[PDB]
Amino acid sequence: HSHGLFKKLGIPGPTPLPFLGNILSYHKGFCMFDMECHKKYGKVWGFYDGQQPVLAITDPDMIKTVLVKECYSVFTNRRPFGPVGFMKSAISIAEDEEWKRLRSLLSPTFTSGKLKEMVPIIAQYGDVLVRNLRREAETGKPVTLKDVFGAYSMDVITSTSFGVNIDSLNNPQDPFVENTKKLLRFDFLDPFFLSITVFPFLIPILEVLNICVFPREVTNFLRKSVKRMKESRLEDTRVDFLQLMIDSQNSHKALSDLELVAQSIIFIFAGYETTSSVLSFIMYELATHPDVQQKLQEEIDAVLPNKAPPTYDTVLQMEYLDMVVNETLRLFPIAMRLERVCKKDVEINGMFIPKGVVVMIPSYALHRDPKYWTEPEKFLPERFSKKNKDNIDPYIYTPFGSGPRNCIGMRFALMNMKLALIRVLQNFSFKPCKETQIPLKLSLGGLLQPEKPVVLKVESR
Ligand code: HEM
Ligand SMILES: O=C(Cc1ccccc1Cl)Nc1cc(C(F)(F)F)ccc1-n1ccnc1
Repeated sequence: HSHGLFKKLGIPGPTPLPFLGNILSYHKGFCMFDMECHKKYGKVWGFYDGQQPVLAITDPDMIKTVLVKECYSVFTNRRPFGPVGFMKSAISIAEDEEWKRLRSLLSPTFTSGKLKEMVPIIAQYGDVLVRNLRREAETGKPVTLKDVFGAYSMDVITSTSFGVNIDSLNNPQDPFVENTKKLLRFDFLDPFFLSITVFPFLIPILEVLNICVFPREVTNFLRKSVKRMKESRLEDTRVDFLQLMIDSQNSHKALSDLELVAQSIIFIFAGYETTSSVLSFIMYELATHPDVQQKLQEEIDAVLPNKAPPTYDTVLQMEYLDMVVNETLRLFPIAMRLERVCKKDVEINGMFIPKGVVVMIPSYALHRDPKYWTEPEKFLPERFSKKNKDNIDPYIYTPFGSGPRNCIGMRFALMNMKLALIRVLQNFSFKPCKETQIPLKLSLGGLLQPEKPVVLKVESR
């Protein structure tokens, strides 16, 4: 019924099929589909996810208008993605006045001052990582980076969100470690999410059946655990994401007990695989380019002599490490996309955007577009050198998004990732094993993950 919207506005795009739109074009994934449409349609094109029209914009000025300028007025919320249950109070899922209240009451939790107080806690499990890394290195066999980084990210999440101190690699039995290990990213091209994308009318049916997109067993366990910790913390009468929220609940509007639980889980969901996935991507690019690995290891030793422990100020000093992280995020933006919902009829940069249309920014396509990048398929971390760090457009390179709805944990994630990278590199060096796919291929699903898990030879330095 709504498949003729983009034709009447003179907007190019793939011709849609009845009842499906262009979901069949997802056979290569969102990343490949967006890049092909960028080459075959220019700067602005459109497509349909079932009956939902999606407009893709690549003009940096338009991206600025959608994400920053007209964010509060028009482009405020993301598209609904399925039955959420009580998790509708999550900040990433909240909409309109609920989101603005929640972000205002949660912004101080991610301050630079509070982050400097969280560095020592994250540093403790960096030493835990190298201990398990040494045993894996002494074996003489290749090591999958997803598991060692997942154990590290899980350890950081448990100690930052709560007061739980666990070695996940050697103790995969605590209830925190078990349930949280199932908090993986959403494959939006799997049979379930594909079915709800074509059948959005089934989302309310799933909600009334108490069928939540998140595992119900994990959510109920975590909610009860917070209730146990909230009472136990009172009996003990701190640097915790929970404690910072508790210190805000007692002193816009207030924050509810169920809201605090919902935001606590979303932090785990936002950090478990995302941190580990980027860490695996970073180490793979260092192994195949040892010149970058050598210079980064030399820079780490210069700022931190004699294998010194990292500090908040020292992490921000290391420049080449920031270049490695940024360039890897350019090649692999694990979000792959940025989406906003147009809540009203509006014209942006001389273009009419009707209400209800989802506006999408192809982060992966822009990050590998030749117009803004030279040899985009190569791992050249020098693109972000201080002299060359200004030529890049901040709205073509959006790994953490932009505007008031960007990643609220960008500073925490960058510090957590960099703290791990300093410790592992100054003690270990990584070489490509035989099982490593030198031309590593990306998965064809809804996740920006490699086709095969990255395996790399590891040795003591
Ligand atoms: C490597 C790790 C991470 C990456 C690459 C990443 C990237 C992103 C991206 C691309 C967005 C979308 C922003 C946009 O729509 O404009 C986002 C949103 C968000 N992220 Fe992250 N993120 C990471 C980790 C985290 C962590 C660990 C937390 C929590 C402690 C977090 C909290 C959030 C929140 C709350 C939002 C939604 C903000 C809003 O709705 O106002 N992120 N992130
Ligand atoms: O916004 C993203 C985009 C993204 C970012 C990185 C990797 C993959 C992806 Cl797809 N994901 C996300 C979604 C939700 C929810 F509840 F709406 F489903 C909650 C939290 C996050 N999140 C992840 C990282 N930081 C925040």
